[PDB]
Amino acid sequence: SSVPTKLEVVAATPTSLLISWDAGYWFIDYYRITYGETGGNSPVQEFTVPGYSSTATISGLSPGVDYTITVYAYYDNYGWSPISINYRT
Amino acid sequence: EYIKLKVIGQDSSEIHFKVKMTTHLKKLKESYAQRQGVPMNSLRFLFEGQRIADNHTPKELGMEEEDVIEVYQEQTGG
Repeated sequence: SSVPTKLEVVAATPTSLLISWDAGYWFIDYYRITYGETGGNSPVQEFTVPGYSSTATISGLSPGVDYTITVYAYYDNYGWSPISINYRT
Repeated sequence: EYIKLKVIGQDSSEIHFKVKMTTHLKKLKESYAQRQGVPMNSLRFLFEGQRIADNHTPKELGMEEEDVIEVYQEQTGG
């Protein structure tokens, strides 16, 4: 199904969060992380993280707002189906 | 089309790759060497007896979904 799996928020504050995920055995070149207010107007914010990482900080959030967070994994021009979760600060 | 290959060191190390059938195996090898912290010259990668070249493709090699590449530490100069 999706790579990575077990995408979860492992710590948070009113304006930030720490997500973590699990690639299992897969070698990954990098991940693309997007995030935006669930049912908001804005385009998503986006950033990339190295393939060896399984953790990332998202900050500059606002208190009490729900975010849809999506992680995409890539290896040598293959992209797996992404995994998403929602989390309210 | 892409297949899953399992790369297994004597180590019992195990890394899975999603490789295009027509893509040179160089990136798989170098990725595995990098993740191991070991130089490329000190690895022998084998599929069914055959040492895998950087320029081999899974297609040239008859590889299929879930095939195993074995990796051994290679000593040179003997």
